[PDB]
Amino acid sequence: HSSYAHSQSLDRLMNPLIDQYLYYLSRTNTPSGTTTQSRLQFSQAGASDIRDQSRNWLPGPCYRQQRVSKTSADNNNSEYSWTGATKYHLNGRDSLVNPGPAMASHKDDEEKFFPQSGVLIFGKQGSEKTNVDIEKVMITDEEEIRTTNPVATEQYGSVSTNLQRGNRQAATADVNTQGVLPGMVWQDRDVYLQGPIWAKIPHTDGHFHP
Amino acid sequence: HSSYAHSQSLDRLMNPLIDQYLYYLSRTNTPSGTTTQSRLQFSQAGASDIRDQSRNWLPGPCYRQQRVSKTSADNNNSEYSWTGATKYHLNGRDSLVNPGPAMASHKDDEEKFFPQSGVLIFGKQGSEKTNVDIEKVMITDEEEIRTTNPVATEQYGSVSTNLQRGNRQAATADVNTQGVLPGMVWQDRDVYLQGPIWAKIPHTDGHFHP
Amino acid sequence: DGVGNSSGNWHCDSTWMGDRVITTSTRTWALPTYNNHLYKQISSQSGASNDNHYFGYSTPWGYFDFNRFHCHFSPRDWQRLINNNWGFRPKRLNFKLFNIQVKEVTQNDGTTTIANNLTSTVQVFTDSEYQLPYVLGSAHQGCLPPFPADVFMVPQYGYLTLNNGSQAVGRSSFYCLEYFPSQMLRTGNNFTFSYTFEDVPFHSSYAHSQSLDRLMNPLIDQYLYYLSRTNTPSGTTTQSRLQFSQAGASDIRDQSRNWLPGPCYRQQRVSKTSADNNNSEYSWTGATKYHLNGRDSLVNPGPAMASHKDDEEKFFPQSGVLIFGKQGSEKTNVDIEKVMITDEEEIRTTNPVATEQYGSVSTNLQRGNRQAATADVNTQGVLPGMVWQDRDVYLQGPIWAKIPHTDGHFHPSPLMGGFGLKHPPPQILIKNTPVPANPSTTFSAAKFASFITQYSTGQVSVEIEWELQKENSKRWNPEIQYTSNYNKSVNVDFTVDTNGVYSEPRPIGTRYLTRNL
Amino acid sequence: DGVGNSSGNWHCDSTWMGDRVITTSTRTWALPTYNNHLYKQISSQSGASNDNHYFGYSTPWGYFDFNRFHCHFSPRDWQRLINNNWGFRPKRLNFKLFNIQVKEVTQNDGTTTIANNLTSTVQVFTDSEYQLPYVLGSAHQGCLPPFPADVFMVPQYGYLTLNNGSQAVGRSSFYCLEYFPSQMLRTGNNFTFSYTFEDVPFHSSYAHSQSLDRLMNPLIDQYLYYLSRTNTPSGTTTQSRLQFSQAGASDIRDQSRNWLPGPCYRQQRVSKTSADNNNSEYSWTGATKYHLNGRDSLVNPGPAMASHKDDEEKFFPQSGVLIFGKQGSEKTNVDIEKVMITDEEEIRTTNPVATEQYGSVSTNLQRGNRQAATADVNTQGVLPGMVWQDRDVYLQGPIWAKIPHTDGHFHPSPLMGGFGLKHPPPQILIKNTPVPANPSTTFSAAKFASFITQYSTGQVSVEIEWELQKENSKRWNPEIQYTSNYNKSVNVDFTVDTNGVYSEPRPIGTRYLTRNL
Amino acid sequence: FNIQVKEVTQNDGTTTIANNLTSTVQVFTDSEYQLPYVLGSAHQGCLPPFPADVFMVPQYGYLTLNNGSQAVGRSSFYCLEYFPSQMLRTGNNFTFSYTFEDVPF
Amino acid sequence: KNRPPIAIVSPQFQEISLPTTSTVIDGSQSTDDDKIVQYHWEELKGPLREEKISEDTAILKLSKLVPGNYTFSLTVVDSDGATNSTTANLTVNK
Repeated sequence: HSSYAHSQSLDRLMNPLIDQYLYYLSRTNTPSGTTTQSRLQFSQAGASDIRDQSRNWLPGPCYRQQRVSKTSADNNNSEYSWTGATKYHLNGRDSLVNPGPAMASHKDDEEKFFPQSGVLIFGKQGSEKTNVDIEKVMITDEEEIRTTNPVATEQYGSVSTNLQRGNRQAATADVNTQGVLPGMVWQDRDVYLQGPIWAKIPHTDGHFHP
Repeated sequence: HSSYAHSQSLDRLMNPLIDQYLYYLSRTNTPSGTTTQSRLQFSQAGASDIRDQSRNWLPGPCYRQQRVSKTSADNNNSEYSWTGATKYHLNGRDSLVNPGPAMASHKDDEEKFFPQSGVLIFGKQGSEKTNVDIEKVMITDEEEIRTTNPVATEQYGSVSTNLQRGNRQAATADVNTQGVLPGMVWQDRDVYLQGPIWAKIPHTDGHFHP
Repeated sequence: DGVGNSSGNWHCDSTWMGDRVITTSTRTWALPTYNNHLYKQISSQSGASNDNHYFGYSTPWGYFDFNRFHCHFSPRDWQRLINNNWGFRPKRLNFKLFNIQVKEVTQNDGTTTIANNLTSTVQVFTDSEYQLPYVLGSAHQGCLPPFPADVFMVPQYGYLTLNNGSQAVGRSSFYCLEYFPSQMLRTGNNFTFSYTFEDVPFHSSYAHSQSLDRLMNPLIDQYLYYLSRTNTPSGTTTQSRLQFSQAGASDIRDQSRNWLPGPCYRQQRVSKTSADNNNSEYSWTGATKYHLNGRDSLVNPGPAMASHKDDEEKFFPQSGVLIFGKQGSEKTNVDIEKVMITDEEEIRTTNPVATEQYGSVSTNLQRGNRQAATADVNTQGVLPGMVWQDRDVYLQGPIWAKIPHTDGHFHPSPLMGGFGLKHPPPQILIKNTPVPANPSTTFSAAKFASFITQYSTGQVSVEIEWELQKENSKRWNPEIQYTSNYNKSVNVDFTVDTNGVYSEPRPIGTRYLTRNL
Repeated sequence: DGVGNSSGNWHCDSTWMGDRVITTSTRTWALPTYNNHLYKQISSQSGASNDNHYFGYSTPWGYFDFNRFHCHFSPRDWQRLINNNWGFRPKRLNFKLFNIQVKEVTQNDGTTTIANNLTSTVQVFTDSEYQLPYVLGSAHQGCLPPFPADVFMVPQYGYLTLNNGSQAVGRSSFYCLEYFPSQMLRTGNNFTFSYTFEDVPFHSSYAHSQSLDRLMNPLIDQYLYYLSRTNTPSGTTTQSRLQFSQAGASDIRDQSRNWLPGPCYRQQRVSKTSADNNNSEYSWTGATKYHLNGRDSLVNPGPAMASHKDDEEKFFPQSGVLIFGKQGSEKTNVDIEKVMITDEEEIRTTNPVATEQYGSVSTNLQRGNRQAATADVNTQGVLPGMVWQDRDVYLQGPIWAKIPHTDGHFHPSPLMGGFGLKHPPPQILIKNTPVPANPSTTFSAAKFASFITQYSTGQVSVEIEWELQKENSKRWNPEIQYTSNYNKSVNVDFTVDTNGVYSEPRPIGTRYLTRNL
Repeated sequence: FNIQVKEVTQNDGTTTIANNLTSTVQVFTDSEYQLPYVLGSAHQGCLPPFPADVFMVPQYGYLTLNNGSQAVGRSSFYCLEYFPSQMLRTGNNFTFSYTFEDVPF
Repeated sequence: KNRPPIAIVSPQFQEISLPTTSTVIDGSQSTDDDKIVQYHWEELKGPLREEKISEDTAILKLSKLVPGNYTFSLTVVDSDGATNSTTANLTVNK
């Protein structure tokens, strides 16, 4: 079991001092004084444009949860518990995933937010069986796998939808479910002092990363 | 080859008698007489709320087919054969998947429904080469892998699309293509007395679950 | 050894054996003093965007990089590799530093006088336990030159750490590289080590002579039935008969099989022609931009997909293709004729086109009143039954990359192409030992700030042994091979100019031979 | 060996074994010419006070000092030491001088030209018989730097002798250090020796989880009787009944035992807050000032006592605590925010608070007319039944000190903390050999006064083996450990700045684990 | 030795004491000195002076660090079931030997 | 000491012709010495009756633009608070 955090993120694995020898999407027009003329320019990225030098590896798979606040004021005044759930569907009946795939609970400096059914929630001493408040529970945290796993309450990415030409624009999408692609690395879910130790792998024909 | 069905489903792999020690999404408001106040409550699930206790494992991948009825009355009066097909795209030309990934043919107690190009269809004796009726063919069935594989004519799930706050609501999606995530287990397609025995794996760099 | 004795010879050769090739290179390097012998915290304190913040350290150390294929292969030896072999992989390497000369320089009235410094050392160690940040495999400049007569400058070592904006975190590591045992080398001394590659798969240096959707006999029909027709022409109306057919030749698109194409992550389509592109700034706004820790990052190039479909060669994915440069191309904002866009048109057989959909899954549950509506699959994760190819390697692309030490990783091929290695060839770190200048004759507890300005030079040798995978084809007609144009030209390709400048005219891939699926 | 051959390698590492850690360090030094190769009588002839008079000699010799814990331990390796071990002690060391370069400098019209001098030597010897004054252990500057990339200057050796004011005495010794056999070292030569530490006790790197006055069962009473009450409430008056009680829980202060707290020597109490201190010059007038040979001397820090009591963290003893400095803090009159005051709050269990009394003994013999009057014990020598702890060691405090060769010594722990050694690691003395300038062609019986101005530089290695004492605790709840703050900050602690300056933010002690009394 | 476990019953204010032959009694020694050493504080509940007297075994308890009546983070808690203890029914017995160090007379 | 958060916008002139009335303005180019937490887009000029998409992101998405002259204002907020505002001009000709 990986009992280490990562001291580096997946998108920061390179030398800032040295540029790359590859070229990327720098600019697709020119400021020509008044108009543009679509020159299709290309650049290198070492430091100043560090987001679009890219590499051999991708973040792990996703399955998007809702975002629920610790603060009761920043949550909705509706019954979005089951209606806003993640609910995998099997043999004509739905079932909450709880917690589902291992993803980060939240992004940088948003600690009051947690995925709706993506985090193990233990209890305090003497907490009742049903309908206990937010101070009677202990929500765990998966903020150490922000380096390789996506944030559970957010998108994986934004793939393209159209084929751009001279009249219409390029339109993207919102990748909310991403299956495993080649080149993905990820971390499993953290183990806890009061969480489980093992589980039986079901005797099936197919199973991936058990 | 797995020549066994499963006597248990993937979402029913636990003890009904014993609750879990985790907490989940129970309720996101209170009935306060007239209004709500967004308390963000948490519960345990053993028996009465069995859909949203969840575990270590997910169902297999999907690629959604259309649903065609055995009964000719419950089908459409249009030419939805190729226009409603599943049609993977390769080198600028389309190709029906037929049958594609191993999924369940139908859900519980809907036996008159079959995926459009997701099931091997053999023939009877003396059936002609082209344009034969529904009684001249023998449609197979993959109803034994309803325990781990999704239904082919249905969604995989419903991921989130937005980031909810006090004014707008949480909106979900409809997962129609799900690639393989870590934690997925699945079954392969059934073999038949008149189906094929083997196939050559193509000599490629990459292949997953051949 | 001594001062007037050479500590090594020039070995720059390649020997071809029955299933081996041992490419030996030798270059002349020059190592300056970086940061004036200081470790410097560096960050985005000078106003960067949210995606552009970093935090790290710059070291006084140089590092040797040879993670390019032209560092080891001449264009002739690369041509012998790619026209005769279905595969190759590295087996072992051997590294040498020798003939090390430390030169000191003096500020003699604006006229710099360079003299020897025979008693000054140069510290060298290897990160053989992988306990420093592994900067290599991020495709940086400063490798060995392609042409063996060129003297190169050793790049400065530096790494990034965890950052929350431009600030740091408590989990951020600082590495002093003098806390490592390093061999100290005067003139006459030399440095060697050997390294053995792990059992990596062969790189597929073959195209496919068959596509994934054309893997069957046209002469023979199938025994399965499919979706032929869902109504009847009944003269005037329809009656939804739900018909079924067989497909051998005439309806070849919807007989289907055991295997699916590889995964996708859709890029935009940008034309080579400037007229067929948009007049807008769709560079970052139309990008592919994976999202991680609240900050976006271009995928560049991302998963291995085909660059374009049949007979559309003027189109390329926006950030899905490695883009090298020509000779003398500037660092920023160079035009389309100053770059060389590579091409992944050989994996059209198994990988999807990057600028297009994967497929069209269903969205609804059709009944007698509403119609079946499909979707547009733009991100497809890996399903069971998928086969795919990795990205092509190039003569000037990278060779390996370190697989990150994580719990989970799937198909660890580097997305810029190459060999995924859990234990890559180690970092070779080099640094001039600080020689202080004249100290005061009274004691001062402060650190030294005045040093003799000096640099070092020497020769470096790398010797990688490669294992070949020979073709065993029963193909009758001849195969496509990389050839040189045998017509008259001003300059011969992959040679020097009249000014003595070496250049590479085009990216040479490695998929020229063919194998069946 | 020769000129163009290295005489040693850079070894700067720490290897952790089952009960050993071998910390190896390597630094680059620079040795000037001190006193222009002369021995100089120095004294307080230029007007010093009676407590400030000295008499001694300054030598041309440099000395190597590595009597700081940061010379050997990185902040990570110090953290491994203090969070996992109840004790540590040094076992053996190994010292090396190598890669020695002698540089000569020239007065070329205000432009100094520095050249090699390949035939000039450098004299090195060790005081392995302890027959020179042992200057080390007085906590002087000029040790090895904390950060291995820093070049340091070797401190000038000099000693003090007996003095009657600023004048000397007939018993005053003069030591010529050329009357010692010293190894002479050109370039290519190297110097080594090994040293074995004597059997010293382990340093207590544990706090106590129990206090000396709380070492009993609250549930069970004692079978002894004590001073309960010496009268009766008789309605209106008293009658002196002399009553006696038992104490288990409710009267827990006056059940007492076999053991007493350690000795004391009372300091003043100075606040961190400038408002709670006095507006007077109570620095020397309120000092603690031991008196010896008619002259006073601040104790600084004196006996090991607690810095403060419970929940008074803003108070510190006036001269009872080691006070280190921050980076770039000046030599004199720096403010309270430029210094780092250490803390001895872990020995509140056995040692008294330094700013408070030891106790209150009786003064009179009470009878029917006068009352019992107590006292205020401000100096308490060691009584039988006392247990105490020594002073904490720090990452930038000293390691050892020489025990003076005297008839009597009691509990020879150095009062600045560390290991009392009768035979400490010896002084390593180094000096540039005088190379004369151009002599006259006629003979002169006078000594030479004109020398070639030259300095030397090189590398120095120290390798101390330490013996660890592992924790064997049955404590249930987790223990207090030294951690880094894992929040966002501008600079990572114990790293370099943007200018490349290493700093230490705070003093790290060694008492983090706990053991029972 | 000769360990007898007796169970008592609340039979209408009349306590009936019976044997419990299958009940155990846990015994261990702090032979590594990794609990607080309460002995030597001169407490009651030792062996009686006169051999015919039956005594009651004292309850074990210890003190820790305190800042007033509150605790400190350095305060240790010891679960004594986290020690290997010999379990003793009737018929079982417990022994150990101990050797004093060289103390002065 | 954070200065403000210096904001800059993807081009200030975005000439559009009918029928394709859909543009994208970006504020990912906005820089600061630390991370920008809050983004804010606000329409200043232009005709009415347009639905808005993602007013609280760094990237604008617009659809069904009535032809006119729109003016927007990118507003960034520092952590902790310091506010800079720049504008961007639209022109939708027929």
